[PDB]
Amino acid sequence: VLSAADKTNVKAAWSKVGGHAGEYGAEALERMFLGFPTTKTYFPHFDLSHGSAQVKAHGKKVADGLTLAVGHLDDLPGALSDLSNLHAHKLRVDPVNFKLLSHCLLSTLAVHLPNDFTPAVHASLDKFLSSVSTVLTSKYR
Amino acid sequence: VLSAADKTNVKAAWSKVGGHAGEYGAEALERMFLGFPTTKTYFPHFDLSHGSAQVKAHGKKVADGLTLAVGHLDDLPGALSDLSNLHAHKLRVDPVNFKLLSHCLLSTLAVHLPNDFTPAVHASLDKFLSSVSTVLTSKYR
Amino acid sequence: VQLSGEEKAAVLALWDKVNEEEVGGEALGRLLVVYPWTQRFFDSFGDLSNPGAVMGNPKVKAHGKKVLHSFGEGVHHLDNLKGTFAALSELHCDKLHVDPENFRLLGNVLALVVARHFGKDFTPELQASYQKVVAGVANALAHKYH
Amino acid sequence: VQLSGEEKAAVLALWDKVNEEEVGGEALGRLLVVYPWTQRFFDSFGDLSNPGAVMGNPKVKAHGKKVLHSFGEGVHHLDNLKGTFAALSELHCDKLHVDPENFRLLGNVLALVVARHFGKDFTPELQASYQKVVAGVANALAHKYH
Ligand code: HEM
Ligand code: HEM
Ligand code: HEM
Ligand code: HEM
Repeated sequence: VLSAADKTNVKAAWSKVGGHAGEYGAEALERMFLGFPTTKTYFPHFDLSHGSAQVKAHGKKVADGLTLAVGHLDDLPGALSDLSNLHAHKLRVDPVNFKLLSHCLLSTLAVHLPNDFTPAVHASLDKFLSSVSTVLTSKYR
Repeated sequence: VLSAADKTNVKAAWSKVGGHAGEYGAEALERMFLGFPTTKTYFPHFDLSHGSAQVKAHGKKVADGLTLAVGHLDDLPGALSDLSNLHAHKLRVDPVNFKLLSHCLLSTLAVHLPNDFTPAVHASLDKFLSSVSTVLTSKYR
Repeated sequence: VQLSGEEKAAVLALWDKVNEEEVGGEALGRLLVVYPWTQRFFDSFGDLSNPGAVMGNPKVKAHGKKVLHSFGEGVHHLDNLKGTFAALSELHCDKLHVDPENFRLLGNVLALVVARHFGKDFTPELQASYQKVVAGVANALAHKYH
Repeated sequence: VQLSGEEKAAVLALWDKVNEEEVGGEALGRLLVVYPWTQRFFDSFGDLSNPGAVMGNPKVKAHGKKVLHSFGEGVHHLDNLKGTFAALSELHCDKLHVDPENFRLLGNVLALVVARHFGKDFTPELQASYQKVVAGVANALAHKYH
């Protein structure tokens, strides 16, 4: 699922990001907006452009979101009970775009972190981002 | 995940199928082969045609597979430990085609069972077929 | 997908006799029961919370019909689809806010409402030709999103 | 996808300077580390079991290169792709047994090896144009499977 080594590889990477979590998370939000047209649809209220403090404000409550996901990584289901009772009841964001955002966070990522985003790491970061994905996704049917 | 009602809706449906499990499962195998060209690729050894006792022989060890999945439905992980240590180590059948087979089993299904394949049922049958999917899929990364 | 002159006579022939009713609303009702996160574009209507009544539902049955009717202009123009659908592709983006994933989702369901209506008349042979059509429609509908 | 005359000058301009080496083998090695079920079409080679050595790996680095070189004929012929790729689409089916899902998987990885090579030079603006290309390639490659 997540090996010690997974829980680990993940920690190096989520502590390089530091106080840049929502700097990155907002520029991952953006590229999804960018790369997939399709997803901008769960966002008709938002000022989508390079400007959008609706996106950075938005893009903060996300990485705020994953910062605290690294920390409560043994019990991911419990840490995310609310923030997935939210994705399911209300937002009802289709479980497909999650993979597009994880790849927009993943890349992100790569760019601000070239040296430390080894590949035993692009693999643990992909496991974490999928699990997060799966938790958020759960309370559906 | 699976409500009492899920574990239930599922039982009516998997006991109508009866001694037709591998009659259906072989004609679900076939339509995947049929509908998706793509999947026939994890099968270059098999005589794919209407004939294939390689497909019915094959199509038996599958429904044999889901018959015993209805039964050990509390503990799906344990029942399927082997038959997913198999999908992961060896076969390494990409977690994508699982959704194409579930929809080829689902439809299947509909056809031999029109009256009893209500929709509170097409929804519990889809939950079961996805969970099965997820178990088989687990032992990957 | 440069389908037999033929599988048309069929993908057409099977279509003729979608008594366009029972059928559209069942695709409709089957979609908001099964993949329940599509009840999202649809509190525009009523009671979608126990399936006896999504089915039991008129606004759905009506919506149901309209989605299927507009699918049929597709079946009968399966050459240059992208064209037929262009305006509703254009409307389902800038007006409607539809997860274009929800299209691929409704074809998969249709090809199942269909599978159920025919039984033994809905083959292998035929399911391959409708899985050929459904995806065709979804991708003409899936178009002019920017 | 009727891309700016422009985003070409770019999707081309960025491409020029894929020192076609370090790069292809990293896409290569990154794919059998991350999505490990692709090590399947590849015990044709050696030691793929600890990533220090998939990377550490020559047959990969070679395979790596050949996949990227043949991607480049794509970039430079991005009009009528389906054509360029037609023979290898034809070869990757009847000869090769490749999960065409594994193509979409290698573009996603590429657009990440690329993202990493450029950093700040690999934008929003530019990632949208490569996510436009990668999928284009995967679908010309994804072709004549029957
Ligand atoms: C890493 C993945 C995910 C995480 C950690 C996550 C987390 C969050 C959080 C923390 C919020 C704010 C909750 C609040 O308002 O109190 C939120 C809101 C929201 N999210 Fe998610 N999310 C994820 C994926 C997705 C995806 C991929 C989309 C869309 C395709 C999406 C769409 C939305 C929307 C529409 C809102 C509403 C915010 C608003 O009113 O503008 N989310 N999410
Ligand atoms: C309901 C879904 C799944 C179940 C219950 C399941 C179950 C099984 C079982 C019981 C076997 C036989 C094990 C034996 O030889 O001792 C098997 C084999 C195999 N399966 Fe799966 N499977 C599932 C999905 C898939 C899918 C969708 C594919 C391909 C896309 C696939 C490809 C294979 C292959 C290639 C074999 C090897 C059999 C042979 O040597 O011919 N499976 N599976
Ligand atoms: C085969 C697929 C689709 C076809 C051909 C189709 C067709 C249509 C048509 C013709 C209309 C009428 C608009 C007008 O008067 O110009 C419509 C409306 C609409 N559609 Fe689609 N549709 C498809 C899929 C979807 C899906 C999957 C969703 C949602 C899951 C959806 C949501 C809507 C909504 C919300 C409306 C407006 C209903 C209202 O006024 O409240 N459609 N569709
Ligand atoms: C951009 C994607 C792809 C391109 C453009 C590409 C291109 C090529 C080319 C040009 C060859 C040489 C064949 C010849 O001599 O005619 C080749 C071989 C081959 N490819 Fe692909 N390829 C792609 C993706 C994939 C993927 C994703 C897989 C597996 C995951 C794969 C597996 C193979 C294998 C196994 C061979 C033969 C290697 C050997 O001789 O052992 N390819 N490819």
